[PDB]
Amino acid sequence: SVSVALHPLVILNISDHWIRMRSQEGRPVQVIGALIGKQEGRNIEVMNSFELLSHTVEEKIIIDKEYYYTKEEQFKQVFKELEFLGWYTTGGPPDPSDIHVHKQVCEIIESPLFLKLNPMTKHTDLPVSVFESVIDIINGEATMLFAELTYTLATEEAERIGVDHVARMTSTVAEHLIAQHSAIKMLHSRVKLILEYVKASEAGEVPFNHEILREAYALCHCLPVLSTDKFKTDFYDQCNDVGLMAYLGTITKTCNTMNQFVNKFNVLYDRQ
Amino acid sequence: NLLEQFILLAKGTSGSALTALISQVLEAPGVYVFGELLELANVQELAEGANAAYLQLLNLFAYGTYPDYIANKESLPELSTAQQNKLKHLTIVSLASRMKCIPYSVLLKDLEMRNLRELEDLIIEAVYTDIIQGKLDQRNQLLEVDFCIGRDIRKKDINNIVKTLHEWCDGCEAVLLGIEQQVLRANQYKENHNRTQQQVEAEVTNIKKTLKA
Amino acid sequence: NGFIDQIDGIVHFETREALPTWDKQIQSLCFQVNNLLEKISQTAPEWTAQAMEAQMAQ
Amino acid sequence: IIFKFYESKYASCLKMLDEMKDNLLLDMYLAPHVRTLYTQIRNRALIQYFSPYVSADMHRMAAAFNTTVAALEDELTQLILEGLISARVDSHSKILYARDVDQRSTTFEKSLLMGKEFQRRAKAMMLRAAVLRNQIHVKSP
Amino acid sequence: HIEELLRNIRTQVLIKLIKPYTRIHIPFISKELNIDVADVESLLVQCILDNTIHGRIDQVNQLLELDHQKRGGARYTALDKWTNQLNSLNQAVVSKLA
Amino acid sequence: FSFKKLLDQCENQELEAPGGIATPPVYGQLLALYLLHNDMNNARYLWKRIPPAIKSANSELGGIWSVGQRIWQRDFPGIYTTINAHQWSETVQPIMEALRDATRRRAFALVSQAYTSIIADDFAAFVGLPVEEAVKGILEQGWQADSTTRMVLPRKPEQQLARLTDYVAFLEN
Amino acid sequence: SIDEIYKYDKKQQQEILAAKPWTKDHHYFKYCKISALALLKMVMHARSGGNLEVMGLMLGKVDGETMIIMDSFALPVEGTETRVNAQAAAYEYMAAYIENAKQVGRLENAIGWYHSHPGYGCWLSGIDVSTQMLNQQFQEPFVAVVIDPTRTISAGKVNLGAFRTYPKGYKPPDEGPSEYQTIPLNKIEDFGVHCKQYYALEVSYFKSSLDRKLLELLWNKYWVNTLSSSSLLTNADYTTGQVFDLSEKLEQSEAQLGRSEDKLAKATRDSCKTTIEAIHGLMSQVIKDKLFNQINI
Ligand SMILES: [Zn+2]
Repeated sequence: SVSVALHPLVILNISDHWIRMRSQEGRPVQVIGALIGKQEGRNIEVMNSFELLSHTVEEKIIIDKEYYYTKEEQFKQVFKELEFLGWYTTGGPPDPSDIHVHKQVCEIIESPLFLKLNPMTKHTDLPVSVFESVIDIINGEATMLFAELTYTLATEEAERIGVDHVARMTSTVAEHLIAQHSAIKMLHSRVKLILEYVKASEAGEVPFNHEILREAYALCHCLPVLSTDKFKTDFYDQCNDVGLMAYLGTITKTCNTMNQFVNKFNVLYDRQ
Repeated sequence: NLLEQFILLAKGTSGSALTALISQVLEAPGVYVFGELLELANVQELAEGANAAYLQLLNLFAYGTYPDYIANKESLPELSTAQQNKLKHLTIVSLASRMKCIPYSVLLKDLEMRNLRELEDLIIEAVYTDIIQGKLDQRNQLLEVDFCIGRDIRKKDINNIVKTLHEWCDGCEAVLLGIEQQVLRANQYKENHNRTQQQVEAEVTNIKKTLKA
Repeated sequence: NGFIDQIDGIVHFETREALPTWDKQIQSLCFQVNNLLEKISQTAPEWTAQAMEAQMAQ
Repeated sequence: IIFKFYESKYASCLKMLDEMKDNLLLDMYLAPHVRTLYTQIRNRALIQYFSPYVSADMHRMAAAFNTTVAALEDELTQLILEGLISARVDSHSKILYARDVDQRSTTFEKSLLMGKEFQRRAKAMMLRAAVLRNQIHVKSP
Repeated sequence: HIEELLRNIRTQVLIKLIKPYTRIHIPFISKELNIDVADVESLLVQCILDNTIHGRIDQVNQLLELDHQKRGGARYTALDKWTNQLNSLNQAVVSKLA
Repeated sequence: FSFKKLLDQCENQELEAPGGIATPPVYGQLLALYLLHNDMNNARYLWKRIPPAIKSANSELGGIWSVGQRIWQRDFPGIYTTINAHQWSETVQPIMEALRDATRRRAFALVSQAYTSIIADDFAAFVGLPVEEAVKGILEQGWQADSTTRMVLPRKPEQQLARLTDYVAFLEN
Repeated sequence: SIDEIYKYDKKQQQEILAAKPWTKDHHYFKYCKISALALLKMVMHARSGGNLEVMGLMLGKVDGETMIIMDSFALPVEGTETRVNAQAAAYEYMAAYIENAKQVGRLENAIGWYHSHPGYGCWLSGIDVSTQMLNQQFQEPFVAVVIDPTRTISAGKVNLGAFRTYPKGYKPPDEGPSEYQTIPLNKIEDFGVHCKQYYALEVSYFKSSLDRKLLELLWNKYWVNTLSSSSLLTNADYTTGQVFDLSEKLEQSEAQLGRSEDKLAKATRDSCKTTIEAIHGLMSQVIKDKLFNQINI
């Protein structure tokens, strides 16, 4: 249905919330929050998140509406164009408790997103999962179910630089080239694996899967990337502009060296 | 999911029923790849018999283009309404696989169309099926393709995949080596320049010290 | 968004500048690489583990 | 005269200006400047006439200044030679086209020229330093 | 005051008319406004002079070309200033070795 | 190709080989080979420094400085006429066999952007062919002629990453 | 034991606050530890602020001589860098947000304030210095954080600074290293006058155990955004303001040459940094071209 563009700040917020709640109680607990972002048509972009206060009575947990309204009034002052989108939580697969809480959330917004983060996972992929509520009629009653959505990580130079600096934790051209040496090393180690799988399928080591060998053909056909005639005029425009800027930089540095040498010369060989 | 549904429906059928299922598969919308149907033993068994025409049709729909239904039109069975449109869509995909800026003249020639409006309508309805994604430029008469699906493959094309993936792997490795070399050279340059500066300063200090005589 | 040229007669929509388009296509190609690797890792885990533990520990 | 100059009516503004030319030449404080003002007014009209136009017809341009195309060509050449009108004359269909300077090409050209001059000056200064260090000069003897 | 009145309506109509276009036909404007070609050309000249219409007329083709594209005009100006200042700094540095 | 090596060989045999004056063979060879490379500035001085004894004895050299003036005061029909006037031994025959091709290519390159519409009669004198033979051979290159008026319209026909690192290492010292 | 820092000990904090070591030595606070989430939130807010100056408050505590910062929330105020004690304009918000946070496990008290310096480096101006003096007088302990988002994007490195001022009437001894920073001409005076009244802390960053796991799993789809992003087209307007400022600096340099200490070297240092950033913006594009547009048949 819709397309979701997640932000790493939301994931960091959820992780910090869970760590804080666990460190203050000595036992892991399930946390509840709220997501705010921008939606333009069918493109939902989750930007920020905040915490919510929930009260667990008997065996059902409820979300305090007045607290959420207070938090909405507070955050509308700072971020004006951001709007409520859905809620998040920590756990495994969706649960009846989650589908009960989703009804209370949906009482506020017509189509709220659901985000679930698994803090104790065992796979090699990000444990964030996004769901949307789809209602259905069956057996003579209405049941509301969860449909999974596919998300993509959003792009921003400031956010990317902050995330890289946080992840890493320790010449100016020997420190910029390493940030581009750790991303090519990840693309190469995937293209190599795809090539190995293709060769294994050719010589015969794994069952012949048609879908994978068709997607690999499409991937191969995708190169070169945009070699049109208009591209190799903008690219060269940029190259020549940077070349001229570099030329002027060297002229300025040579003028500085000029001045230094002339000053040092009009001391020794001065006869006036 | 349609192709596997038809394959399950064709687990044991053969003869006329298999040909009817083949025609229904070729007409069914959303099925633009027929490779798992071709791998079936009974489907491939149609060569020995009077039904080799349907096997030829399936091969044409899996690996061929619309102009190929210009020389084998007499031998092949009659093509339906939606089947011709599907073949034209697959021809568009085949053209877009090679080049990413398809001129209007090429599409008009191979797709066997006479009007610009008919061609543009066919391209638009092909885009709506999400087999290709692109934009139409009319001042320059081009179709700019940003994404296209991968059609079917033979057993003799995988060598090409290996060939064009080896080049990418080698290019990535050569870029990495160059990056490491540049880092090394820059560090060496910086170290040499500051060693020279510190040596000049040490010489000047020694001259200053010996000057006190 | 666009503008009308009345001399020959043409309405122009957005033009998709070359360099941002190049960046978008790079993003899409890398997304295809990631999805293909995930598919390979999912449809053959036992071979995928052996393949991963042949260049990381190399 | 003022109100028809303002409204871009130069066919008769100039004619009325010329009708009283031999009546201010008899003025004592204004005669020596009549030549300077009347030339300055006309040059201000020619620039104003070719200002909303990107491709003007020189026949109607010359018919609105009570002159001929042959003399208007000389006037426009003089005006273009200095930085008053950025235009080019097409003396085949007699059309005055408005030109636009390319900022990028001009920047590149002037920057390359500056670099060439700087290198020439640097070499000259190095030679000057050598001759000054060696103390080379011609004695009066 | 009638000519003053029935000239500030045509100005607003013409200003709104040229908003979506980049190249317009003068005879096409002569149809919306119940005026001749010679009147709309003069109105366009008066509007263009008093910084109200950002465009230029094309007499030989009876056109109106509106200004819509804005290339980078701040980077090249900065580069020109930098070049012109280096051209003087270099001379000032060199002249010290007299 | 091979003519540049011959040129530098005659230059060396002019400088260090002789006792001030070289043999008329190499003198005329150098004089004629300067014209092939379009170096009239050097050829004029080569003719000016020739002693007034080889000129009056080996008159054939005076013939060579009869093509040169035609290149000097640019005159293509003069070049073509004067080339086909004199003859010498097997030392300038291949020189004025590549000079012909060079001049005929220079004329073709000259009337390809300087002229946008030229009479066929003038084009024949430029290239150096009869008019009828010139027009028929023109049409292959794509230049559109126009008969009954003779107005041929000529028609126009690896370490960057290291360099950027070198610039950065210089700016930051 | 990485998450041990996340534990909040109310009694220990009360004891440390009651003791007040810092009132006996003006050079007490020397380290500033910042959480990952706090840094991300500050950078995001400063970037979203556009070319204007945005300010906010940040929560944390003190441990020994170290200033620990765990969270930050933006304030709805505008016009900073020109009004002294701007945060008071939203003081009620300070009550409303913090009292909400204490309900959801956020127990740490207010520890400092931060603001952005878009495109003119990280330091404290006169107004900022006065505000920091007021905060240190009435809200001790406290720390001032200055962020530069535009230079963070341009240089590819996080540009952040934590400063604490000296009490009025105190003379600071020596301490004149003065690491160079490019300051625009229109603001070159404010840096000169107020340069000895504050000292910068040593900034370090920390992250929890779950953040490390999520960040190493996140570097599997996030490598796309590295070599699919253009730096030249992003900060194209920054290196025009920089060139204008450099050209104006060369004016004063040449004026002095015709006769505020050796301005030519400083102008050269600025030109070198701008040109180095420009060349860095092109090296990445050359690499992308070598990887993606050279694999044809
Ligand atoms: Zn400030």
